[PDB]
Amino acid sequence: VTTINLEDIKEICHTTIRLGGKPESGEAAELPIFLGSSVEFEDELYDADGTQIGTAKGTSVIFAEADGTVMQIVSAFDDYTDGGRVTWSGAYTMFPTDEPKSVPAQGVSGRYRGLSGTRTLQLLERPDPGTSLIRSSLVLNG
Amino acid sequence: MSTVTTINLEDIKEICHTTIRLGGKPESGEAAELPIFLGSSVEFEDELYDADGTQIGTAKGTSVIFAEADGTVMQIVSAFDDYTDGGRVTWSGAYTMFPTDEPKSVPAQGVSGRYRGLSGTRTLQLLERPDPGTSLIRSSLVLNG
Ligand SMILES: CC[C@@H]1C[C@@]2(C)C=C(C)[C@@H](C)C[C@]23NC(=O)C(=C3O)C(=O)[C@@]2(C)[C@@H]3CCC[C@H](O)[C@H]3C=C[C@H]2C[C@H]1O
Ligand SMILES: CC[C@@H]1C[C@@]2(C)C=C(C)[C@@H](C)C[C@]23NC(=O)C(=C3O)C(=O)[C@@]2(C)[C@@H]3CCC[C@H](O)[C@H]3C=C[C@H]2C[C@H]1O
Repeated sequence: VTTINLEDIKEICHTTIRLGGKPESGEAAELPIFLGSSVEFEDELYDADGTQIGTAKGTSVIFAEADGTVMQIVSAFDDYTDGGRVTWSGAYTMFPTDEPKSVPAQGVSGRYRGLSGTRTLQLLERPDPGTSLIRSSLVLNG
Repeated sequence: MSTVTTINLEDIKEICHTTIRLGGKPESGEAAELPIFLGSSVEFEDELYDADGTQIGTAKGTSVIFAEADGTVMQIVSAFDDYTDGGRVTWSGAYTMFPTDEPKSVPAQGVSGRYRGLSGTRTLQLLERPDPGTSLIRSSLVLNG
């Protein structure tokens, strides 16, 4: 029963933010629709030694669930240097913002294929609007 | 051996129950102190039938409306299927919202049962909105690996 367990990953996250809002022209303007704030992000993954273990790409949008709690929905994947890809996606409470956040993950290729689990992220520093610093962990089981 | 295994479910009749929220400006709490917008979202729970009429599973997920840099209105979905044979398939991704009647497709991953280790595409096409709470959808799931 194999367990992949990447801990204390250092994630440089390059963030392209759009606040969205009420659509003002196009097909969306004629509909009861609001454009959520979104972030397109492009990450580099490093182990403790400072070696690049992979990359990441995904997108996250803000919304609120049935009770009014502010949430975010993410869809993303990691391409790791040794071969495989791991997808991760789900919703998580937005606040507090320095809290560790987790969503289910699924290994799809390489040595991760057929394994599922959880990808975790936690904001450490936000030097500027285009860069976020995160410590991550990945736990996969099968 | 070096043999590809595939799953191909076509012409699924998917009855989808939608709980829709408008979104907009957050007017209370920590979120109201920031220039963020809550997207219009839908939380759905589906029943899946094959063409013969026998149920083959359920689905549950969330989708939120946003836009990309050029202003193309998009949705991002995160869902999973649970099938009657026991296995589980997650699917998630972004897709252009318009036209709303064209088939939309996002990546899918089999995670358990006969689907484990296979990845591909989950496709959904809206056929009717018989009431504000119900979608009738034609869907398909393709996985290989
Ligand atoms: C809820 C945790 C989140 C941290 C994390 C680390 C959590 C994730 C799951 C990863 C995808 C990476 C993320 N990194 C991020 O920069 C990020 C993230 O989604 C964001 O959304 C930011 C930039 C928003 C963009 C939308 C508009 C806001 O002005 C902005 C206000 C702070 C953060 C939110 C931050 O508090
Ligand atoms: C992209 C088109 C979409 C087709 C599909 C079939 C595509 C999907 C990937 C599935 C999740 C199933 C969905 N079915 C759905 O009812 C659904 C879906 O996202 C929706 O978003 C609805 C309810 C929105 C809710 C958010 C606010 C909008 O005012 C509303 C206006 C009609 C539909 C849009 C529908 O036309």
